[PDB]
Order: sequence, then C-alpha cells, then structure tokens
Amino acid sequence: CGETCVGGTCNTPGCTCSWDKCTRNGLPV
Repeated sequence: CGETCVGGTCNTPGCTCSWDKCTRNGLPV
C-alpha cells in the first residue's frame, strides 16, 4: 500500500499500519 497512518489509520481496507505506514501481506504494498 505504501500508505501512512497517523497512529494507525489506513485508507485502503486490508492495509495494516506499522511504523506509521500501511503494509499488506507482510510488505509495503
């Protein structure tokens, strides 16, 4: 996803917030 999160908020559903960035499938998709 490559997104960013302000505490844990992600845009694309399925993207998990980690280190202020949303990853997917265990990688920054």
